[PDB]
Amino acid sequence: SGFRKMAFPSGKVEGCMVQVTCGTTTLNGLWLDDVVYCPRHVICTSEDMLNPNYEDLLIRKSNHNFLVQAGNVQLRVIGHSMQNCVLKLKVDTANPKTPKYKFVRIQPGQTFSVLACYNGSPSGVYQCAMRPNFTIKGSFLNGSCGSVGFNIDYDCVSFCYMHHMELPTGVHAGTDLEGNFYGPFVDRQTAQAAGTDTTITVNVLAWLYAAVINGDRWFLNRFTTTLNDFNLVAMKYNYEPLTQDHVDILGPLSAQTGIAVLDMCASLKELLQNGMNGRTILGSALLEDEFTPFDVVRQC
Amino acid sequence: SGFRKMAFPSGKVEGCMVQVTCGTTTLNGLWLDDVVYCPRHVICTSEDMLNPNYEDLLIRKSNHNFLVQAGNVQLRVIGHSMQNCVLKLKVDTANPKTPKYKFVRIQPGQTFSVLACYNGSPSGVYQCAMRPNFTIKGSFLNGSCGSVGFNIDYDCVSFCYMHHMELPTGVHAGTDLEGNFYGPFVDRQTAQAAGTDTTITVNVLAWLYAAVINGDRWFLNRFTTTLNDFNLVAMKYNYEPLTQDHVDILGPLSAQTGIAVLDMCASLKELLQNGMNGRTILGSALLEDEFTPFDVVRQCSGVTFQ
Ligand SMILES: Cc1ccsc1CNC(=O)c1ccccc1
Ligand SMILES: [Cl-]
Ligand code: NA
Ligand code: NA
Repeated sequence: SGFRKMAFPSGKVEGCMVQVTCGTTTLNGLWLDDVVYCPRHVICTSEDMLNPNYEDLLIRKSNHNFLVQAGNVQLRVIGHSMQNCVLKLKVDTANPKTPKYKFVRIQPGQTFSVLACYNGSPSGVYQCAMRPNFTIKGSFLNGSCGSVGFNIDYDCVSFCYMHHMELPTGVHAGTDLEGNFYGPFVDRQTAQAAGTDTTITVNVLAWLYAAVINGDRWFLNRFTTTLNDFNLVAMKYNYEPLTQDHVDILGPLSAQTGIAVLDMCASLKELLQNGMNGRTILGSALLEDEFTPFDVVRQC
Repeated sequence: SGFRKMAFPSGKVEGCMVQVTCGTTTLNGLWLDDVVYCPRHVICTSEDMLNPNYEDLLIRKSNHNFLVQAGNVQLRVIGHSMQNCVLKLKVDTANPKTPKYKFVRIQPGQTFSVLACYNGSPSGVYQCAMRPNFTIKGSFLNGSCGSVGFNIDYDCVSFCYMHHMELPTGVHAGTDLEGNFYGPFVDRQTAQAAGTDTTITVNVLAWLYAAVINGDRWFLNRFTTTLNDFNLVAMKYNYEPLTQDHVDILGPLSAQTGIAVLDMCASLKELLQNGMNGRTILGSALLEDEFTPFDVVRQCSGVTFQ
């Protein structure tokens, strides 16, 4: 029993984490086989930050302009190339600690673990979700760029996020490991702003199912709802629309608890209307939206 | 920017987790140098659990009754003995992945990372506080016994917790690595209950400082208080007493943010007496007490563990 925001064990990623220096800029890189992946903005200078021409900046660089340090070891850069917003540094050693891995681009609402890193060394691990506005609500200081987000299915690491930058509201933006940004963002210091964020409805429902599985029913009610009436109410509270896909996805949890998905939706409508009235659900006084249906089944 | 519940990187401990089987029971062990540590209740049947005599249960066992798997490699057990409530299985091979480590016993209020494991395989990592009532609010399913808790300071892993059981209210109980239970619990199937818990005051204050560092300032006010005065309020609200040692430990954050501990105590006093008035702090509608002052400083400064 119990229900906690759990991250994946970080060790398979820790063994991949290196330091990449270009000029006066140092940040983290991800070393898999003989390639080190890092944000291309490591080659930016102070005057380049608003409208850098990365192709022009990159063509001016030689392999020895990139220092890559793995623990106490310098790796030799023998090649370089850019893919979208990530730089790929060929090195002369395959990482002996390379796990089984893949690169996966995720959809808003998906969760993943973040290994926060500074100077190529891991600081801490925590759990995040891709917000509907394609930002994440991270914990990142200066020097954290190149830190990555991942899940681990069986023994295979699915890398899904690389950290690039912090927006003015203090949330974070970044790319998949093919260097494509999540959301409309660009690796330039020109004014950018996250869109208004919304609550991940399918995840809240998942987490309500988790509370039932761990023995709490106080918030249920005798009502149901049509899917359309639920969405009409929920969007007035800035919740994301719930789709038939999401309903389908909640099937297993509905069967395990015996509570129909649209019955749970009616419980959620009431909670939005009433609040908690001094009660809590799984230790929280707010509705939690950073647990997916998949997370709930794996943890419970 | 940002503030998250954050565990230590778990790789150094993942390399120490093994599978331990005795009879029909499988659970986790911790393999350090040439010893595998695990809960002594691994040797009990369900009937034994009602009133175990562990030394007597142990003498029937031979080394070859303890099946130990490290990955998909069997470890050879060449000796067994108990220390308090942990069983120590001496093996013929030192763990080549043994990190620099110590066994430490933590005090209530202190935090640590739990590496939840099943069948010797790490499955998740999360942050816990040792509660004032000596339980932890963990997330454990059947098979998780022998999972461990730890801190890292420099490159030394300080092991502080081994998971043993779940109490009827769904909270969890275990020992330090020398087999001594946290709290008034015993490893037997009998009536046991968590005592009434309290809130870790020094930790809530630390979290308020974290909020301020992150620009969350609405709860600050012009007032200050005294320790005796604030501690009467704390008692009234089932909060642990605040000592001068706590005040001194918060010193750094008081100088960094310009808010004295008794100044922030006056913020907390008002929060307890009036609530939050529909607002939140660092995304929470509850006062969070599972971050220590060290946790806040370390996360708001980027300390690392290569
Ligand atoms: C997010 C982003 C986009 C283009 S650059 C960048 C982050 N990098 C810097 O802001 C910087 C670079 C060089 C010297 C000082 C600061
Ligand atoms: Cl996805
Ligand atoms: Na490293
Ligand atoms: Na004040």
